[PDB]
Amino acid sequence: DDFLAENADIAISNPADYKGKWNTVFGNDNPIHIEVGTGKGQFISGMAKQNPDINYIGIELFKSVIVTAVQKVKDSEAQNVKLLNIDADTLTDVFEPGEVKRVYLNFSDPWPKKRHEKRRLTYSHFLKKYEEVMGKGGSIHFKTDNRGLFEYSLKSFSEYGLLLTYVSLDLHNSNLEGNIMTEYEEKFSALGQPIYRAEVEWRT
Amino acid sequence: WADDFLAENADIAISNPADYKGKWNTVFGNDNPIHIEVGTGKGQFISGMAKQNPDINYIGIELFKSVIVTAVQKVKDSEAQNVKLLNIDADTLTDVFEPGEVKRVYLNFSDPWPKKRHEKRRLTYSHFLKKYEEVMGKGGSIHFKTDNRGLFEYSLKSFSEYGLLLTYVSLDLHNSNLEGNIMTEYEEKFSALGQPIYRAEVEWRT
Ligand SMILES: C[S@@+](CC[C@H](N)C(=O)[O-])C[C@H]1O[C@@H](n2cnc3c(N)ncnc32)[C@H](O)[C@@H]1O
Ligand SMILES: C[S@@+](CC[C@H](N)C(=O)[O-])C[C@H]1O[C@@H](n2cnc3c(N)ncnc32)[C@H](O)[C@@H]1O
Repeated sequence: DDFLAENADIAISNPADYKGKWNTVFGNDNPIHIEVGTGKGQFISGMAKQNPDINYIGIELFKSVIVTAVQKVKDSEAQNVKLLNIDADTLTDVFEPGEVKRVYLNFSDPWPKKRHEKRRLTYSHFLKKYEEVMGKGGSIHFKTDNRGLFEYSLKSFSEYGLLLTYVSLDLHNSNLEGNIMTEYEEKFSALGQPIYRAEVEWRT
Repeated sequence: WADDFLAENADIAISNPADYKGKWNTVFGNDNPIHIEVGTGKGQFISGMAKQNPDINYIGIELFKSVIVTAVQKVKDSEAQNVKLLNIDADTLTDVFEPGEVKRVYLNFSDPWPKKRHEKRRLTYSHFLKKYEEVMGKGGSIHFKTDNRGLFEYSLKSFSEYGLLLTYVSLDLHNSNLEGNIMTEYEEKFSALGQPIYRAEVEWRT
């Protein structure tokens, strides 16, 4: 509610208004990379610090957790990060085709039961939404430790016709140049459970 | 001594497979689907599958005659009549089968050839994928198990690049509910290691 209003510079209260004008909000034409399901915001803050020449937008359905995320963006003074308290279905209300250059998905809600397939952020509907905002010059960068979700996601990507250009089935034992760990990633890393990673892009 | 053993057991190990191209149903005495395995090895998998699925006809191919001898003996030891073995490489598959004659291709713990210059020796590289298409047409599938993370990672990208559809994927087969999974010789060793077994099913887009 009212700590968001106070930090309305980082947390945009009316994101529909900047559809086709996100460059003005950032004051440059640096590529815009979004994250769907930011959570506490460790990943978006690290990536912001690491890549000053990319503009980051985090979207999170819960205000309770997006609050922790604005604090992390306020704490590291990264000026290249904004946060939206919106649902993934409103993405098309907020972005014109080609305005987004890349979509990050990090440890998304698995919804493992068949009947809840359409809640999964890798389901074809959400894939179409990412296409609408990237056109076909986009990519999706996905990591999770959930075996069921990754295996579902691989099938989903394949079914939609996306091209798999990167896949790790044990990310921590793969050569990552500057992979920023998410909150979830740091917990599961200790476990020895493998972290799954895919890059998919639209076929030219 | 391998050549002579194969000669005495020519009923199971077909010495001239090109001669049966388009007529494999006559060799089996039925129109049951023919599933093939490229890289049979010692033949545990194909013997188990034969015995489990008497309504499927199985053909194993193995380049090494050293190991295909062990495979003949396992096929002889289990009196499965729905299995033949060919001592041929994967390139020769088109000389042996007409399009659609093969319904399914099994790949089991194939040589990983990890270095970039050896990509073309990998049984999931686009050239071999083209060969499987030639013998299955576009109503086939490829059933693939391996313990090698590098090879599975590469294979997923290869399948995707060729335009195949991924319809099943397990990243931990032994902790997945698989009904009638037949372990290969290599698979049984790795099952006891906590090492995960990777499985994909991939089919042609229609
Ligand atoms: C399990 S948490 C992972 C958080 C963070 N990415 C990490 O890896 O540490 C997944 C997040 O996705 C968010 N989420 C799920 N569906 C969403 C949607 N449609 N729109 C926005 N956020 C969503 C959830 O609220 C939750 O915060
Ligand atoms: C890892 S070894 C044995 C694996 C065995 N199938 C298993 O899973 O237990 C794979 C086998 O495939 C054979 N092979 C390799 N390329 C082949 C080809 N083009 N045609 C037939 N067999 C081949 C190798 O010689 C080797 O015996």
